[PDB]
Amino acid sequence: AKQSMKAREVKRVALADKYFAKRAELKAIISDVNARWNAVLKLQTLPRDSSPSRQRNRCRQTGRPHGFLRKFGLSRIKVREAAMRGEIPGLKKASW
Amino acid sequence: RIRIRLKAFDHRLIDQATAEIVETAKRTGAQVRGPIPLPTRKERFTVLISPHVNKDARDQYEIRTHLRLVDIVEPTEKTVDALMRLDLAAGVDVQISL
Amino acid sequence: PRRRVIGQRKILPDPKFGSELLAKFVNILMVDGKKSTAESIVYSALETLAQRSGKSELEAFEVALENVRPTVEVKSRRVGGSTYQVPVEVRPVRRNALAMRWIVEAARKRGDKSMALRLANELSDAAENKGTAVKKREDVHRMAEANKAFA
Amino acid sequence: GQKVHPNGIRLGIVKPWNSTWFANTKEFADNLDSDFKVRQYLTKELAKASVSRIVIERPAKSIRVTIHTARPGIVIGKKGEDVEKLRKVVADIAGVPAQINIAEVRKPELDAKLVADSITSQLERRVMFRRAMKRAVQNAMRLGAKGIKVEVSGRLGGAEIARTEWYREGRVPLHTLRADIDYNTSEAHTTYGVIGVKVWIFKGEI
Amino acid sequence: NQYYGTGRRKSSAARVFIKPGNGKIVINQRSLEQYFGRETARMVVRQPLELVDMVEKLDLYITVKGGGISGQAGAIRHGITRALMEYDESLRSELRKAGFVTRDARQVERKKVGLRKARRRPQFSKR
Amino acid sequence: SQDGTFDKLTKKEALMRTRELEKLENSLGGIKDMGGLPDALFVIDADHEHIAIKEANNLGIPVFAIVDTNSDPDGVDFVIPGNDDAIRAVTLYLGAVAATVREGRS
RNA sequence: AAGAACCUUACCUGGUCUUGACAUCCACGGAAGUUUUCAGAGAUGAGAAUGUGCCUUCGGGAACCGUGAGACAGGUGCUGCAUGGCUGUCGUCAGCUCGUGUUGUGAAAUGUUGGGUUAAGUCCCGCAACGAGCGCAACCCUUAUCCUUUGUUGCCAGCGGUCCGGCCGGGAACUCAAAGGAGACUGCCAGUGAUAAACUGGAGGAAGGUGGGGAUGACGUCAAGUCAUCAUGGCCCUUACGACCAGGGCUACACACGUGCUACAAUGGCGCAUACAAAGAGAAGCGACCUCGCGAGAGCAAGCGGACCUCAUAAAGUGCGUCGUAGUCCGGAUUGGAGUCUGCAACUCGACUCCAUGAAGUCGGAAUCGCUAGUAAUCGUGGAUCAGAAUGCCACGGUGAAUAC
Ligand SMILES: [Mg+2]
Ligand SMILES: [Mg+2]
Ligand SMILES: [Mg+2]
Ligand SMILES: [Mg+2]
Ligand SMILES: [Mg+2]
Ligand SMILES: [Mg+2]
Ligand SMILES: [Mg+2]
Ligand SMILES: [Mg+2]
Ligand SMILES: [Mg+2]
Ligand SMILES: [Mg+2]
Ligand SMILES: [Mg+2]
Ligand SMILES: [Mg+2]
Ligand SMILES: [Mg+2]
Ligand SMILES: [Mg+2]
Ligand SMILES: [Mg+2]
Ligand SMILES: [Mg+2]
Ligand SMILES: [Mg+2]
Ligand SMILES: [Mg+2]
Ligand SMILES: [Mg+2]
Ligand SMILES: [Mg+2]
Ligand SMILES: [Mg+2]
Ligand SMILES: [Mg+2]
Ligand SMILES: [Mg+2]
Ligand SMILES: [Mg+2]
Ligand SMILES: [Mg+2]
Ligand SMILES: [Mg+2]
Ligand SMILES: [Mg+2]
Ligand SMILES: [Mg+2]
Ligand SMILES: [Mg+2]
Ligand SMILES: [Mg+2]
Repeated sequence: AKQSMKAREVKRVALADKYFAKRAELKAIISDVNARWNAVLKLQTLPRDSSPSRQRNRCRQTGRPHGFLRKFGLSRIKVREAAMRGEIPGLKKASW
Repeated sequence: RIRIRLKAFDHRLIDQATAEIVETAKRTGAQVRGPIPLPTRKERFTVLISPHVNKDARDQYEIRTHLRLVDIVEPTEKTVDALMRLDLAAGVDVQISL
Repeated sequence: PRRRVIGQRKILPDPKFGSELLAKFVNILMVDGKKSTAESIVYSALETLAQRSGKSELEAFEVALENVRPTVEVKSRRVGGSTYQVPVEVRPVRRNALAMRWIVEAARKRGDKSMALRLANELSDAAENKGTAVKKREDVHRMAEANKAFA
Repeated sequence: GQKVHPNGIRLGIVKPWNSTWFANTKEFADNLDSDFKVRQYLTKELAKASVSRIVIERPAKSIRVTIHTARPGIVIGKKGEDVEKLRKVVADIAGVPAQINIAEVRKPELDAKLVADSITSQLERRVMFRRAMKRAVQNAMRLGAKGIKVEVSGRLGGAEIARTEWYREGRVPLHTLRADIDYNTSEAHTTYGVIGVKVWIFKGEI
Repeated sequence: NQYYGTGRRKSSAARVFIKPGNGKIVINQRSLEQYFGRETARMVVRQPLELVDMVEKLDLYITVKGGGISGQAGAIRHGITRALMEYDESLRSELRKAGFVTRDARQVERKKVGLRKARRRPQFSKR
Repeated sequence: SQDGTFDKLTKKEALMRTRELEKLENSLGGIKDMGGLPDALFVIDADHEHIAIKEANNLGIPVFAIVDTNSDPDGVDFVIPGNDDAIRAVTLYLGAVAATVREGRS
């Protein structure tokens, strides 16, 4: 799916792990009720691509943005293909 | 005292594992409260089957997780150890903790 | 109904007076699945009617029905190539079913304060056969006998 | 497209699963991706070894991988020269210690995957599609296999209009869940485009 | 001694106990009127005991859970009839004739894909 | 039915097996042990068994038939005019043929 | 499209790159990596310190990073009238075919038609047909009754006293949980029927005539849909139709249609008190309790990978009181002010909270839709997607009809 689009996704994940989850304290430790200065808020010149809420969560095989399932990491139609051939343990057509 | 609960995706395999766990504990120990079924978890999924439009055409799947509980009330020591190195598991998850 | 003649679904009797007929009446009046609300409305109207006309609950109720029960109705049986309105006899069960439906329709159309008051007034008039429900029966009977030529 | 997948509908009745591990939601997606990575590498590498199916299971933070093949000697190679190389790469891809097993397939012409890819290879070699289908059905019935059935599709013989041209023999009770059907598919890449191949093989009733 | 019956009605399950004592009725540590004996379904609980007249001749201790007012009351009725028979099989005949012996298997129907609920289908238009 | 699996499984299919067995026995009985084509055919009525006569002619099998006044000869290699509806007449025909054929190669 | 602020995102305006954002190969140079500054909307350039981790008959080697040339890479660009795969539809309708035989010069026919019967090409009888296959039915899941087993985190009939809480000794009964079995088969009776198939009724039974629901979609039709999920023939671009960045747009608005939600009220609105569910989710998560705030929420902080803890108080209902038929104590749109939270960032363009404001609307022309029973109608609850963003979608239970001559 437009290999460049998948390239963006991998770069976004790498940047997010590099910068945030360690500089996430920047918006947590300081942006609270200390007693303040705004210097911390203005210290958001980070790449802006490190924000975890900026990744699209694409399908692992095809890479389409829509119809995604978190449990399997695949889009709806790749899930159905794998389910019919086996692959996904314990998954079978449901009736009740 | 020491509890064993097993998780698997099919009952035919979970029951075999419990029978093995119970019998070995009896052989190397005593008592055993016996396997306890505990409720089964049914996770459902619903997905469109057409690559394009056709919203009303979709399949429904489920994953059924089976659970069991053993509980040996008083390890005879010769028990606990043997409870180890007795995996013979190929799809059944065993957590050894109390 | 094309292939399969079917049976019948039984209904419980009224909890107060224990009559199937009154149980059906509350069902017809029941709106939206709120049976308890319908039961309250019916009982309030009946006790009011009994006070108005003496008698008793069930017997006073029956008197109202007997004045609105139809006996004959028209039914299109365009068989010859043109539509005719052949009068036809009404089954005993369909009689009171139509009567109860007409009474409820008239009461809802009546502009009083409470539904219980509306119902009490409507079937109290039907006891003397001056109400709107009685009027509809007259129209049905009158239309049928006009088309008496067909049978 | 109006028929259910014959393999998928029988997963809990007669047919087994191709993957037999347990996982929680945390690692369920990762295991699926790992299984996909190993299968695609392994199937690509063993293209000429006539691989029927790859079965993966993950006991105690390991990976086993069983290969059903009709030419095990080639898969194994001299002593263990080739199998060990496969194990090293599989372990690398999975990130965990990897075992490896080889199961030979008696009667290769009773396995739909081997039948389907045999037809596919012939089509890419410019063999008459009708002859390829006739041969597959004939020799499948010759060894039991009460219900062979085959089907092709798309630009048959280089035609400008696509065509299906299926062909069966015996009985193939697709509506009987109890029946043991061995359906599979394959795909050819002729010079005029793509040709799809489907095979159903029916066996004992249970 | 005690006699038992289970009873079940559309997601409700009861547990009734019969003693040959007074005519008191207790449901979940509450009186029949305290629980639902004056609101809807007041008399279904008594229905079975009306027939086989034993209203005051027997004491009832009951526990029920699941469902709603009508479902629970129906479960109580089914439990009582199953218990009475355990205290005098001779009654079956007329209990079955009354229709209380049969367990009403009328669960709610699941909703389907493409429908709004069970059978209600979305509005359709040609042109 | 005798030494096989007949008591096995449910009664109904066993009853079905008997019903079809007696159907097969009735439709094609005595012919079962023949194991081949005939080389002669004796027919009671030419018109009532014209299907059989036609098949015999196609295969080139000799046909001996008892033909009545309403029957159609020229499909029969050996025609025997006579009644074909009387019990006494047919009994005489079959008895004579059985007597004549009972002397095989001796 | 199971969820467009940025991203997604392709589209537009600008600012940029050219073996390239993504991959293999060659040579050269350097570990990788880390902390900071300037310019810039940013992409990107200019710098400075830091670190320098494994090999070596060294034109040198392993992961990694930059430079140069090429083969190449790249394309959500066109063709679903070149295709695979997948899907809708007639239609879960009962049909569609073949081998051999026979009939006809032949296209073809027979079988598959006829008498009954069935939900059914379902079954019986007859018959130049004799058999077979795909379809129907059954085998599968779930629900309705019972039995054995097991008994915690689930349960409490009989026993002890209890803080009156199954809470704690205890009990394995019961509900329940989930494995294994039984049960329903026109099987039994009567009548009808060619004595056949079958049909009507009755007994018993939790269940009676394929008990209810689901999955299951024959040969084919519509050159039906999808080249944008993916794959793929052909065609086309290659300092650009490829790649990167900021901002905007996909949310416009004289209009027309489809699908929904909320109403027009007294079978109701509002205030107080109170009863009864099922099914699910949870670790970058669900988040008790307590304190603060009118509120959305905030602070502190248990427990829980969970029959244990949390989400999480079900609402209709039922008792009291009030409103008294009004554009109203109906209805809530719209707008002003003040705020909370998510997120780098709520102007275009988020959700929710408080105060104020209080449109249309009084049951809807021609026309038209769904539904046969736990159904319609109505009342709540949960989940996927997901930082945040459901009146949509997918599921769960409560109350519960009318009518089929
Ligand atoms: Mg691509
Ligand atoms: Mg997002
Ligand atoms: Mg759970
Ligand atoms: Mg389908
Ligand atoms: Mg942008
Ligand atoms: Mg955008
Ligand atoms: Mg530009
Ligand atoms: Mg098409
Ligand atoms: Mg001919
Ligand atoms: Mg036909
Ligand atoms: Mg024909
Ligand atoms: Mg017929
Ligand atoms: Mg058939
Ligand atoms: Mg026939
Ligand atoms: Mg006590
Ligand atoms: Mg019966
Ligand atoms: Mg079927
Ligand atoms: Mg087209
Ligand atoms: Mg279409
Ligand atoms: Mg198109
Ligand atoms: Mg396009
Ligand atoms: Mg849009
Ligand atoms: Mg959620
Ligand atoms: Mg208001
Ligand atoms: Mg107005
Ligand atoms: Mg008004
Ligand atoms: Mg219907
Ligand atoms: Mg709702
Ligand atoms: Mg959400
Ligand atoms: Mg519902």
